[PDB]
Amino acid sequence: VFHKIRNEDLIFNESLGQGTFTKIFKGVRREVGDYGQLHETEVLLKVLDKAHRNYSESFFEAASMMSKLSHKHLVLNYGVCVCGDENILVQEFVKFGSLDTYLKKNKNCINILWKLEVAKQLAAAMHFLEENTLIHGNVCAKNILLISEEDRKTGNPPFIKLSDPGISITVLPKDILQERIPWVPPECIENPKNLNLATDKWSFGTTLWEICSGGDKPLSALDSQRKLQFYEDRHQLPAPKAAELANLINNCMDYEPDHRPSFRAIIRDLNSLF
Ligand SMILES: O=c1cc(-c2ccccc2)nc2c(-c3ccccc3)c(C(F)(F)F)[nH]n12
Repeated sequence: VFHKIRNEDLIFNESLGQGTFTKIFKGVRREVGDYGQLHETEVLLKVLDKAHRNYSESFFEAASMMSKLSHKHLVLNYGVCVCGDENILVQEFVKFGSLDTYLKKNKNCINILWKLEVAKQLAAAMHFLEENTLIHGNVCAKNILLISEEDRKTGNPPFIKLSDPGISITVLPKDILQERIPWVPPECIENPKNLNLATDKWSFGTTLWEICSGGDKPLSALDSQRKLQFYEDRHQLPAPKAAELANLINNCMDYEPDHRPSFRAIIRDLNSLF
């Protein structure tokens, strides 16, 4: 059950973007924190569109299922806004935002060791989810947020967290799922009820391709009909020019779901590139 946050204690500021049927804002939460000290806390606010109240249950279930587990690489959910008739999730504000846009912005200052560390963190999170038999269902670089940049002064790697999947592919319109090829796997285009832990191993491979491609979007040049043809003809993504993770990517994007490797195996591969 979500903690209730008063709207009096939440200020909505700038729009950061949109998700599927949602708008996203930075804001400030006034809260009593540790030792009773009043704090002004940055928050990430996710507002379900008023025209899409039909999806409210899935919208909230997405955050609720992640919030029932605790992990260093999973975004913290703060609760929900007691916000009139609106449907609003309140979550941790991650300083440097989405990995996909960060990759693009800093394609100069990002080398393969940086990409490898982020891939290892993502695999660590998915391993945790796998052990908990918890399906995410929307792993993508947009949904990976950068807490802290590489700090050469201190040697510390970048650190990331994974945000919740949003409204599930099991209820979204077919055309949205097709637009999400190649993150949505072939068997889920066949039938979205095929959502499985193996879904996430496929989507991990797509996200790794995004990590290795400087924030390019795979298959962006293909319209939905052509994206379906990509799966019909059983193609694979092209090797990223930074090709060190090409094999791992194709191994995860296996058209047979049962053959996709465990995240234990995936972490082993990542750690053996050394
Ligand atoms: O915490 C944050 C922090 C920021 C953010 C955005 C811009 C600059 C610095 C941080 N940006 C997001 C997003 C986001 C926003 C627009 C499009 C996709 C993602 C998410 C979300 F949870 F929604 F994944 N959290 N987040």
